[PDB]
Amino acid sequence: KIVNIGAVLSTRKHEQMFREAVNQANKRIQLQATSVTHKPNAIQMALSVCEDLISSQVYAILVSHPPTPNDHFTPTPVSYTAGFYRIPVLGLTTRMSIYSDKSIHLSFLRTVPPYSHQSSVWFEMMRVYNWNHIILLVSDDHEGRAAQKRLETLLEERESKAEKVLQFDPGTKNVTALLMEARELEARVIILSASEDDAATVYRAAAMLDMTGSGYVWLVGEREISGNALRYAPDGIIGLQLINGKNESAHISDAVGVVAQAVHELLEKENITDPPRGCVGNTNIWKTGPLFKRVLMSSKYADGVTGRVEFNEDGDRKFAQYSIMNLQNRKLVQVGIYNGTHVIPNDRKIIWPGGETEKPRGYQMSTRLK
Amino acid sequence: SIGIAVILVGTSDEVAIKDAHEKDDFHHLSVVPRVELVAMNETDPKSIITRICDLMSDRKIQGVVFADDTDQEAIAQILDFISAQTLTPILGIHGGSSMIMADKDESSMFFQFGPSIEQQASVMLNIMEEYDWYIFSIVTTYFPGYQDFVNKIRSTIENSFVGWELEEVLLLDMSLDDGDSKIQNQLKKLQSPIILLYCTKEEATYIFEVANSVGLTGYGYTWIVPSLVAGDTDTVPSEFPTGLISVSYDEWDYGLPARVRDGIAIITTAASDMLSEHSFIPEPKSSCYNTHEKRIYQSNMLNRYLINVTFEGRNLSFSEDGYQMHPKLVIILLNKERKWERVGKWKDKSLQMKYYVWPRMDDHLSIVTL
Amino acid sequence: TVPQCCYGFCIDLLIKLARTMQFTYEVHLVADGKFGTQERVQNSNKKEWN
Repeated sequence: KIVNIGAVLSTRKHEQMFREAVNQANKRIQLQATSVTHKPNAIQMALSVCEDLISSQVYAILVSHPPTPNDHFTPTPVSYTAGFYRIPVLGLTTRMSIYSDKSIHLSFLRTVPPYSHQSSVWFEMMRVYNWNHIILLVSDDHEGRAAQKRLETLLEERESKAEKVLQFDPGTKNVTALLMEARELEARVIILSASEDDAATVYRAAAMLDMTGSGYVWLVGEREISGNALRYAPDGIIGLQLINGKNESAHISDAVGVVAQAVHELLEKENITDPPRGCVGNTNIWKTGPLFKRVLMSSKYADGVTGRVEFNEDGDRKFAQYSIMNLQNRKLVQVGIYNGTHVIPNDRKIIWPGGETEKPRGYQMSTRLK
Repeated sequence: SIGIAVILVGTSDEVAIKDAHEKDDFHHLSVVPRVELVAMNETDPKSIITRICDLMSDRKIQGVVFADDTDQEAIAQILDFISAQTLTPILGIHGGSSMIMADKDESSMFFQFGPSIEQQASVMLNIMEEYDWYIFSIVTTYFPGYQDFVNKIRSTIENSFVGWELEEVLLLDMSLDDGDSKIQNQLKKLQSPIILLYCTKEEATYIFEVANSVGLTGYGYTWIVPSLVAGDTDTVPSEFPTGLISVSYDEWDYGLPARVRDGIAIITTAASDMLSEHSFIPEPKSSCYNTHEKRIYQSNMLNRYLINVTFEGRNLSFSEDGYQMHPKLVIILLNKERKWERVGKWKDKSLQMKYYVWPRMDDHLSIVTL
Repeated sequence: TVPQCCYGFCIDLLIKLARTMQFTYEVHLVADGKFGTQERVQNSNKKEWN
């Protein structure tokens, strides 16, 4: 038989790479390729996706991030237009946690973990550095609430509540009254979770209240390091960086390897019906897609060019690799590698804020009660 | 001259709607609304997108009211997508455009005519407590709104002096393969004479097809379902058990001679009151393409006033999530001959049934005392 | 709030603990004047004490 698979990217070199990848996979049944660029709006994207689905009648659609830095509102129309017929769609370079809800986004899977999953690295760091007093500081958004809930669940798993969780609305230019409360506490470890444009205001305010000297430990994520945050950033900040997520091409080759393993098991079942090419004609739900995406997420891939590929029961990646960076003299250096479940530092030395070289206790016992 | 469009789908009395459209008299305010009736089919979502684009681009259409007659649920999501991508407020009136919505967008302007889940739950609880039904059970599937239903029921049954009895809460999944055996096994644990349900039409038909094999649906078991389970009183899947209690929206004596008029009156007064005090009116370039910069003018005041409207001695104020907040509910029952017979009405938290005692459809005795 | 004077069975007991454990204290009165119970807040899924 013959069954073609489509996708949507915005690069000529990426289109040529996808063509080369499908030609190489042909040597591993018959499948073709289909791609289309991005539109400067949403309804144009939706109508183009419908037209391309009618012209090819594909059974799977791949989508990556546009050259836009946010890469949040772009994959939104494709998800609805595709899931209207209940066809699996795989995300490549998306990090927002909105697509992590099975209710609003029914048919959607991830190849890279979202921003809400960089909470187990912090948990392992706290477990290996015996840190039990932390101060959480998240924003008033959906990503902040998701990360807060994940961290609270991870902490409650061992029956250990955080000291105090503080929040601030986005677009704020004065958080002085907020930081004045976090300085009258017991903990000295500050966990931050905000955006690159908002984190710059926190760093500019912490440097005025003498909260960036010795004895303090700053733990942030990946979005708080890059961007214009490096201009206003004290030393000793321990950031995070993803292993191969930033580059598009490594995944495209690995994506076609796992989806093709499901097509071999797709045509090996009874009552199989190809999705209709009537993007304009029909309004029914194709029988394929509930059983297709069921075994697709459970398709255990052996090994690819970017590591093992697994999927939890949420349409997300699993067993990611993170590089524990560190800022010293306006230059980031690699200190450790998160091996999926554990942390192993290399022979490089760790520098802490203030200028000293010693692991702070992250606690200051007070002798005045209420 | 504010341009208001009217869209109809399927078979309907177009001449009656056209005759009844000229029934509102708003000469007390400068509105002079323009009406343009247009009919179309149910080809596909992309057809609806092209239609709304053409209508918005034809002649200065500042508002659209949508009606339908099918049982499709994704039409509401498509309308929400369109109203999020475009700053033109649209309203859901009848058909598939009335079915419930999980969550709108932050900048979306889309309002439906119909009750929420909490209101239907309260109505069903009143129905239960009026006929002395204190023992019940809850079974539902995965749907965007089951958690609100369960939380609303539990919060209501925890702060009352009367004696409730809740047990055997189920969260079965019908989207899995080969799980029918496990479903039929769990389902046999139900023993209460009152069973609540929260599913879709096909899901409810499948659940009843599985349940009648066990046999707890014949004589001593009553089933109550929300409004989306029935959907269309004209059609019956013939598998619904006899004696199915359902709370639906009023559609018998309140068809579509007045709903369009009420919607037009609402938008028109809103545009008038936003023009009188603020001395301004949002009238941008009426197009759908290249609307990324069309949001230069803030339209949150119109959105803030669209939830407060009264006319012809009636309260049409909407809510935060976008429901009527004051609907007129009715109660239907499936008798021997497969139809729906109206039993009672509900309005302003005041339930008025028609039967003083529920007809049981022997170990049922009478007892006299002194 | 206005300053007041406190003394009794539970006041001279805190002084003995403050001398043995060597800490400083700052006693104040509860605002609402209740002992504490768990209630419902604005008919929400969460519960709090008072």
